[PDB]
Amino acid sequence: VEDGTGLQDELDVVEGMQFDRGYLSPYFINKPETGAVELESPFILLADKKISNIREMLPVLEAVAKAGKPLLIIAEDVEGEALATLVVNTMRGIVKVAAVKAPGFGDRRKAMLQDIATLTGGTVISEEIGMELEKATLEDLGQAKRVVINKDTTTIIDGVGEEAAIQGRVAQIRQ
Amino acid sequence: VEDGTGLQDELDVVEGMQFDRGYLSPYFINKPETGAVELESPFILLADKKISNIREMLPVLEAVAKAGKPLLIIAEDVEGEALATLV
Amino acid sequence: MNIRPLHDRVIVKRKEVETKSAGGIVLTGSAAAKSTRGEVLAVGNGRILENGEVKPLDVKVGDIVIFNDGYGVKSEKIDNEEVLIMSESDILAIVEA
Amino acid sequence: MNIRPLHDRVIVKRKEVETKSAGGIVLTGSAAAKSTRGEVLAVGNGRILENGEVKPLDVKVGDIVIFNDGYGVKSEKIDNEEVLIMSESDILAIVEA
Amino acid sequence: MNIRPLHDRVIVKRKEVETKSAGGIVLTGSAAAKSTRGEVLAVGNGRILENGEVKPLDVKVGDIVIFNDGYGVKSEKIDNEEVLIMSESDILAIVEA
Amino acid sequence: MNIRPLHDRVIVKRKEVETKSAGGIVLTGSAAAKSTRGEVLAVGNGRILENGEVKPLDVKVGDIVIFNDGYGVKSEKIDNEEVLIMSESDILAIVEA
Repeated sequence: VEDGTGLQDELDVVEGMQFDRGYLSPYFINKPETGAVELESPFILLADKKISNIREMLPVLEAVAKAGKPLLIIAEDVEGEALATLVVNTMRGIVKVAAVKAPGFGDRRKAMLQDIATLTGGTVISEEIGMELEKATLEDLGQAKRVVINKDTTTIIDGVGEEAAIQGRVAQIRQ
Repeated sequence: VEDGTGLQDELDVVEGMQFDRGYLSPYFINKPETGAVELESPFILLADKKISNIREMLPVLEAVAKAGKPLLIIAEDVEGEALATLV
Repeated sequence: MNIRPLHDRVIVKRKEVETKSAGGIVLTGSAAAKSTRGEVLAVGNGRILENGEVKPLDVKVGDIVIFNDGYGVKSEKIDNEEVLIMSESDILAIVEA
Repeated sequence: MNIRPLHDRVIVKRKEVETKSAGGIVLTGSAAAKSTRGEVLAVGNGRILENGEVKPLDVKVGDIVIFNDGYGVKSEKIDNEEVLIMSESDILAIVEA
Repeated sequence: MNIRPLHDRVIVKRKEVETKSAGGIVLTGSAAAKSTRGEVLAVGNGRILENGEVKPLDVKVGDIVIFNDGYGVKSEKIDNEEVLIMSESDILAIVEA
Repeated sequence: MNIRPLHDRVIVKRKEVETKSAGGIVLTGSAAAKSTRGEVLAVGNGRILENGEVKPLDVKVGDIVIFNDGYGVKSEKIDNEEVLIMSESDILAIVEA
């Protein structure tokens, strides 16, 4: 329950996995009247660490540009090194991308990222869990129906993840 | 004796040597439903000092990998240099 | 025209700044990539080292280039064109393979 | 193709990054091991030092290598392949024993 | 086998780490003594300095050694054996007295 | 025995540590005086500089010495005797006057 200034009570039910983080760049918006970025059929990268080297991440990015499905980047710390390059690619229609900051902080963010990976049929792609990030293949990412992102809000509709794996993680969490 | 929130008293007896320290990495868990790492027939290294050089410790580690019994490392200070390599 | 090329020196354009289709695919933002590649615009003709007849310079004008950016490389805007002045020896390849 | 190999220089691949079975056994994490070993891809043909006829370079293209990583060694991605450009003298062995 | 020995270089084992009976008597703890002594495992054959016929290297393979540890000395684990690569000139003695 | 003397090098004892009758008279405390004087124990035989026949070393073994302590001078305990290894050129006199 939260204070609502409307004098009548209203109930809102969020659908699916929503984390309270917003687009890093206003330029990312592909639907200006909505004020939100809608990516239909996205792949999803759930990244480890701080990543301000498009410089290094490139061959993964090239493969996505050839593939032609939009992409979401979830990650911890991002310069204009990525965002202006992303604007150069997105706003002039070469590639279709958007990017958000990872929720909360710490190992709680890591535990949460694994839940997203299981849901999206994807992977926590991480040096510290044993992958060079730039080695990732297009199958190593997750996928889902459709995403919408605001300046406060991230919503993710309906994952590729295996249902028994998701139920297993829900049960493993229940433990 | 310790506070137990269950309204009935319960007694738990620990068996053998137990020290209150936990796995450095969640990735180490080999039994996820248990949430614990069970090593059957382990060798045990009781190490001195701070050890963030797998870099140096390697020939011991190779011998264990050939031997094929699991191993426990007890030690004072450990980087991802070991833990990611271990994962 | 400048004024003479200097002895043992070369004048090159830098080949490009940003080959902008990175991997042939992505349109890069600020790589800030100053190509180590170049194009020879002039040659110093000879080296007079060792008190001997002017040794001919290793190659010749009008090939592209690969140079080591260095203190010896000097940025001069001869006329309206940015050109780089260095010794012929500051080059690291043309085309070898 | 680049543009010419430079005089007295060599072009090599680095032999590997991480021979990943450490000791033949353990699968290493981040060693970050850049092999000092290499493979010769091109040779500079001759050295013109001492105002004398081009001294032949010490060996020849198409052998593997062992080089000293140094400021003289230069990282250049010729084409799509990372290659290293240095003087032939920056090498510390091929195969001797 | 490595790949060739380099020109003017030598390959040596380090003779020992800790001759552990200090004075012949006490069993030393951590001296950390890396012997400046060595054993020659390979030789570079010749020196081509001064634009002249390959000067023969000063001695030959299969004698023990005494070397100056230096930046020129390079630690390389050729095969499974730690070996040191340096110029023949970085050595400070074999056996003289 | 060591292993060979090196080319152009010399092996010397340091002549003394503290000539303990200072002025011939007072018994000095800690002067800490390492004598720049020495005694030649071995010689490198020849210098091969300038691509020419081994130039003979300036003098010969079995004279005392006066040397400049320097980075080139190296402290080595050959056998049980502390000895110093340097180039013959690091010496500043024998006996001249």
